[PDB]
Amino acid sequence: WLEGIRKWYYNAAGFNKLGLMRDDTIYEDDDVKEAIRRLPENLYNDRVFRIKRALDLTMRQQILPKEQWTKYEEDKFYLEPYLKEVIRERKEREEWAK
Amino acid sequence: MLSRFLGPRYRELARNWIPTASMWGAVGAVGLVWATDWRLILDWVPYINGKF
Amino acid sequence: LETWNIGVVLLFTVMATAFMGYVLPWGQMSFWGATVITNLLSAIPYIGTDLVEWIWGGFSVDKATLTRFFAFHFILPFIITALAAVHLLFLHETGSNNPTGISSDMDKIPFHPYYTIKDILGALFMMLILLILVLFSPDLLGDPDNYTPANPLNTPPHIKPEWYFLFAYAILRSIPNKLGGVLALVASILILILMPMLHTSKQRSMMFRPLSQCLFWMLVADLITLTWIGGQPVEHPFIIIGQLASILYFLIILVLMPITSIIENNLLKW
Amino acid sequence: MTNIRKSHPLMKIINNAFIDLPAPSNISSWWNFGSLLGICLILQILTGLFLAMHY
Amino acid sequence: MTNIRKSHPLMKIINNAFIDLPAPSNISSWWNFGSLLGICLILQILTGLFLAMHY
Amino acid sequence: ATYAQALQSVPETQVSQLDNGLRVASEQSSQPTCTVGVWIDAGSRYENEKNNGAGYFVEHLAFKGTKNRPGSALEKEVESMGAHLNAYSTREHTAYYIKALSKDLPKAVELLADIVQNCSLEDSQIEKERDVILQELQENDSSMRDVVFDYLHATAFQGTPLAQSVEGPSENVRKLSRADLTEYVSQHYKAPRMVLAAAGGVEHRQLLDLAQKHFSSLSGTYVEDAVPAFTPCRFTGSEIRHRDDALPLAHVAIAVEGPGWANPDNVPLQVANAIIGHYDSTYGGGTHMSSTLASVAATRKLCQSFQTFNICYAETGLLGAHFVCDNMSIDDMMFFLQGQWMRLCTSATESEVVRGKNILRNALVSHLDGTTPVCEDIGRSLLTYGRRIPLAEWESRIAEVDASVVREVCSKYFYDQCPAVAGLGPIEQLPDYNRIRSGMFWLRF
Amino acid sequence: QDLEFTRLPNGLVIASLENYAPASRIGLFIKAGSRYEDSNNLGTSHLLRLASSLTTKGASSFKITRGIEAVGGKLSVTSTRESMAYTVECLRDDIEILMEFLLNVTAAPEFRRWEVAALQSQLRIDKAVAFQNPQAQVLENLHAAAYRNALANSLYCPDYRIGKVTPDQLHYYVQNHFTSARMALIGLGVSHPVLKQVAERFLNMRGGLGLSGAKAKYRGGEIRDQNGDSLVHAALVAESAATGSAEANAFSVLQHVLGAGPHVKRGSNATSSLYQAVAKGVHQPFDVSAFNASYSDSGLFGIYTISQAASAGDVIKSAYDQVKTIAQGNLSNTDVQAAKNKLKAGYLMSVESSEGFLDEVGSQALVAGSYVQPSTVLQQIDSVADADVINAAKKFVSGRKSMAASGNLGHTPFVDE
Amino acid sequence: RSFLCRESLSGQAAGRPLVASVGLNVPASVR
Amino acid sequence: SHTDIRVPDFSDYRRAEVLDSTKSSKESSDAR
Ligand code: HEM
Ligand code: HEM
Ligand code: HEM
Repeated sequence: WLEGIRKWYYNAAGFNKLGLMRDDTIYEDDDVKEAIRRLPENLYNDRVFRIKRALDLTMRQQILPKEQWTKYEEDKFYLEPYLKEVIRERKEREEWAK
Repeated sequence: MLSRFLGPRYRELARNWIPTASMWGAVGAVGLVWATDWRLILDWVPYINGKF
Repeated sequence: LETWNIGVVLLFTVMATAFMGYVLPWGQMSFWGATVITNLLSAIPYIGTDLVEWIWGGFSVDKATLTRFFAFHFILPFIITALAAVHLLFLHETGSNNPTGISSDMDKIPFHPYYTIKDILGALFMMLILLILVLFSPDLLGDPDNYTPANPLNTPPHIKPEWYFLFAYAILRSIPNKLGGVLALVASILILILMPMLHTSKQRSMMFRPLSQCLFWMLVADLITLTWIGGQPVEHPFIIIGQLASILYFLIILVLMPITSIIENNLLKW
Repeated sequence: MTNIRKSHPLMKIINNAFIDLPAPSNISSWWNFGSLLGICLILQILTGLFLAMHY
Repeated sequence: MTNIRKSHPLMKIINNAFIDLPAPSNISSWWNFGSLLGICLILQILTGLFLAMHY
Repeated sequence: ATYAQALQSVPETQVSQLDNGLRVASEQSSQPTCTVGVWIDAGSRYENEKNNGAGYFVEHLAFKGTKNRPGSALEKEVESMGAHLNAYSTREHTAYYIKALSKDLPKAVELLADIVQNCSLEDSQIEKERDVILQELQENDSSMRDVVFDYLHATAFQGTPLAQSVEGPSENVRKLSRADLTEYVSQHYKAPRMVLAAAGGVEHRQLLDLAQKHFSSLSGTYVEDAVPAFTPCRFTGSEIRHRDDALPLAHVAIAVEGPGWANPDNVPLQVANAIIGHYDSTYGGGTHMSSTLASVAATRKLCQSFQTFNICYAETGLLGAHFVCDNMSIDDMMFFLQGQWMRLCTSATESEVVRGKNILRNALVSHLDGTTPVCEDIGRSLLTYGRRIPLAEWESRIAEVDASVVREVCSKYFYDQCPAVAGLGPIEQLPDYNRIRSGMFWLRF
Repeated sequence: QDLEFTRLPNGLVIASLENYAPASRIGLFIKAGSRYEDSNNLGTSHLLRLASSLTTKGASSFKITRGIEAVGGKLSVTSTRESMAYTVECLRDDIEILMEFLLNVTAAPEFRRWEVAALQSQLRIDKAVAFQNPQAQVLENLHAAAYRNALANSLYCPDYRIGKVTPDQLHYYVQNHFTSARMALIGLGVSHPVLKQVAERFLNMRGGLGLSGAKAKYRGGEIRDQNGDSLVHAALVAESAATGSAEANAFSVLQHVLGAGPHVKRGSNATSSLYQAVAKGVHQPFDVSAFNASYSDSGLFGIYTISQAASAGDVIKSAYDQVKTIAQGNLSNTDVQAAKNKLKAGYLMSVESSEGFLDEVGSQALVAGSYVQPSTVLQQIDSVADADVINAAKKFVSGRKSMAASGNLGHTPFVDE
Repeated sequence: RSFLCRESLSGQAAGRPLVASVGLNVPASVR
Repeated sequence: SHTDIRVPDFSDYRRAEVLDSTKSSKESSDAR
């Protein structure tokens, strides 16, 4: 069944080992700048830490111990509600452009 | 390069710039045959052809 | 984007420079490879024939070709330097990309104390391998037939370009059609320009893409296979292996990677 | 008084180029091949010259 | 959103060096030689290459 | 009741003409108030260098005194019924109008007759009036918008009477005399160039019969023979720059030779102008306004008050924009604003043309709200056009113009035409006239 | 073809007049302004007025702006100290569309955090633009120095709240000051049925009356300002009366008895008693005018003066002496008749413009709740007697004063003198 | 704006309470 | 004042077509 495959993929993805949550690995395109800028202060402040710490592990090229890994059930989709709104606004602008 | 660029305003803009772009291509073609001294065109031309 | 396009231009011009430089020593391999590679340009319709003598400077690779190849091989690397300066100029406006892909503007460190010594170490380590190459086995990378005065009366038994060109020679000999061969030669390199468009994965970094990682390493093995096939003469079973490798390379760069990225995003709620 | 490194035109360009450029800390070894390229190019610029004077 | 003349990083230097460069209003012809040098150099580069073509 | 039916209702502008030449024109709908005024056709256009500024002085002294009403007694009457008497003097027209209750219409027309016919022009009031204008000249000097438009007219219509300011140079106002003003009144305040107007609770028969028994004394002849004719003006595309770094902002105005009053090209061009639109830093639309230049300006906080204009005189006009930005924005804005015009000259879209038509319709309809704007429209239209254009005709002309028409008219008036730029203040990034003329054509086209 | 009031069960008086005009104007008037602001949410009303295009529940900011611009409409949010008036006017066969656009921005807003944070900067811009005219500062300081609370609150956000007006304050203000009972929907040129349809369709969202404000008390302060501009804008007022009473009409008549303003451009205000009384005396550029400000629960009658810095001490004195003359019966019936004519003309002429008529109907609906014809207003004005004016003048004279001044205040007399 | 004569001052003296107003495509105004 | 200033006469430099103050430059704009 699907959820097992998504389990396996999340385990093999890597960002769980680095403490990175799923919405931290987004490639920052033009809309994601606005998405991040739209985040509340607390979420922004936790995201910058998570990213900085992950970069620390990567520069040391190590990983967090098994205990402090982001579980699949504990991966909040904090950025997605703002990202979908930004996408909808962009698509509305494109429709008005026609 | 997707459905964004497909729309009535974009089609109309295409129509607006078709004469200019097409005769820009004509400019390019004339410049090319001139620079290359392309006989296979220049022979059919008037007075110019007397060069050969 | 701009850095990538400039890099593609650098690749083109540096490969032309190296081809010409390898023509310079005027060995049998040099002359015959030059003849074959320039004669490839005859495939272009109408005006393809005329370019061949223009580049040749005569009716065959001869005095004028060697002298002009020396002149162009002298000038071009300065063009490479200029384009590299523009490459760095374009890179600076966005900064380097970390392995994680995500923006690292909260973790940037100064270049002078840390990376100057790192690149010193890297350059010295590279010089290590280079000095093993030059000092112990200098002609390890190069056909011995090059150490023979070029003679336009005896084709060498074994004909190849340099080790860094055999990979493209493989696709060249894969396509039976000459014009198709030249177009494949151009496309094998130019396909790097399509790569920024084909990227569909929501992640810009390949650290977190296992399936795409296997695809990438399959592509690397494909390139090495193309090189080895280019080394071997065109006989059974090298011919079919070359065809399959060419098709597989194009198929990976154009189709497998984007489809894998799409199913990838589907697998991760985006 | 101003620091010559960040005030002189050439020194300013070099400083922004490869002195105080903000670079990521987790840059792996694979980025070194950037500089190495130029280094070989420099060497390639150099040795070829010394070849060009006996060719 | 912004003029490409003053937006493109490569176009920045060219625009600030030859297009929107503030120059004195009463510059005589004696300054034109500054261009005449540079242009001339290009011919020396352009011609000198072709001499190197057959030499 | 849709738009068309409401346009049809449009109470009519019945126009008459008494023998001496004065043409009355009223518009009665329901209102208990009224706005009755005359619209003598005069201004800086009909003024030579020696007497430039006489019209402003005459309008100043109009309400001061009359032969019938001795002095401020006229003001006492006007305030007795609560009327708001007012007067404006443009470069072409000078008008006096009284805003008052309809019941007091008989008195208002009598007051207008006294002011416009039996004006004392007394010398002492001239001396006292002299100081007011001089101070008014300094106030207008501080009017950092007005001086820019005066610079525009001076640098565009050079030599011609149109370049002359309305108030006049601050040397004619210090050398004028009763003689000079009396010639101005005699040579300009004549019945043929006079449009008695009213709007509100004003029966057209009432206005006619009042005009016959109050204004018939106006003459139509012109002294011996001297008739001030029309001097056509020339649009000399030029540049004037009053660099004054102390001023905070940098008003700039750029215009090309637009059409005259009679030319139908006003209707398309206005739509095109409505495309560029107007913006102020306190608008609130922000980066969402449909006008591209407004969206750019709000996004990058470029300007503060850019707005287009269509100043249109009898035979020629000014068509362009006036923008107020800081010192380091002008070079950018002259790029964008011009970059907009060429777009209209090359790639105007019916999608935005519909928006422009709607904006023009709303502007025309809303401007004609209230008795005083209606009276202004009547007085101005009977002179500029010769008839009050009904809103239905405006609707027809707006319906005719489309994307092709807008493109054609913009190409005919905007493309490759030498501008008439005029700066003020810390204008230094303001591109040189060569650059501005360079932007007037697009190399893609 | 006539005005038609209608009070739905949840208040929300609905008015409409089919004038058959080419354009129709729909305006929603809300009994919510600065007076209803508290000590902690100061500036919320100004931000709300500046927030008329923010993303609503059913229409994103881009959609609202683009639609209103494409149909060519104007969305004004004209605000007073006790009322806020949204207004959109467009062609007849468009209003429906913008009707929705009016309602979503008044009863179902979202106040997204990013949009409010970005708009916070616009408060400074609006305050700076509106404070260029000295009268704005003087009037705001007058309300601050006259009313203890409520009405004292400025229409503009104080500088200490620029950037700290959280969207939660906006939501609380809307929920407690935009309920159906305290609003009135007026439409000029629209038919009553469709107005009722949209009203009961959406404006029924917030029922009830809402958090009531507190009655303003009269302190009597003398908030002064030495800002340095050459002209000295001074204003001396006192508690006049609440609007909607014989006292209010008498004070309004007294305003025109003393002086209302210019009537003839390039005139001298000969009829105006204040201007002529000061003219004898100060032989310098100056201006004076009676000032009447009638509010829902109170009012302010006084004198506004703009004069040269040194001469100000005379003006505020001389003008005041003039009112003293009217106090002890020095007023003729002819002046009363002239003031009555001026007031009737001013009223009938404010309603000349369609927008002015809309504002009149909105004020009548919000305060009284029952529109009355202009003729009856003229009857009320005429009903004022001379003794009532004489109160009115006594009440102004023998009442606690409130002064506000701005400029070089070296010679400005103090409220005690 | 400069205001330095008896005339230009006339009308500047406000006689009614301040009313502010902003719009969507119109500038801010006061009265 | 702004009224006092004026554009100095340029009649020495003008082209032949645009030299009179009554004609309109639109007629000869195409020619020039
Ligand atoms: C002439 C040879 C070249 C030189 C001297 C050169 C120089 C450099 C240098 C010094 C860097 C920074 C170090 C690094 O990130 O690796 C760099 C980055 C880069 N180069 Fe090149 N380069 C060359 C060829 C290429 C080629 C062929 C491409 C690909 C088409 C390319 C694309 C890039 C990219 C994409 C980056 C950014 C790397 C990152 O952000 O991580 N370059 N180049
Ligand atoms: C872009 C960097 C360069 C590359 C990749 C390059 C590559 C080559 C190669 C592969 C050869 C053939 C060597 C052989 O077969 O023995 C060669 C020869 C030569 N190159 Fe270069 N070269 C470069 C730069 C230069 C420069 C800048 C010069 C001139 C200063 C130069 C001058 C020569 C000469 C004279 C030869 C002939 C000598 C010989 O082949 O042994 N090269 N080059
Ligand atoms: C700085 C600019 C240059 C100057 C001032 C210069 C000057 C000269 C001069 C005076 C000669 C002698 C010509 C004769 O006696 O007939 C010469 C010859 C030559 N130059 Fe240059 N040159 C320049 C640039 C170049 C460049 C860039 C190249 C190579 C690309 C080049 C290649 C040659 C060659 C091959 C010759 C020998 C053929 C001949 O004698 O003309 N030159 N150069």
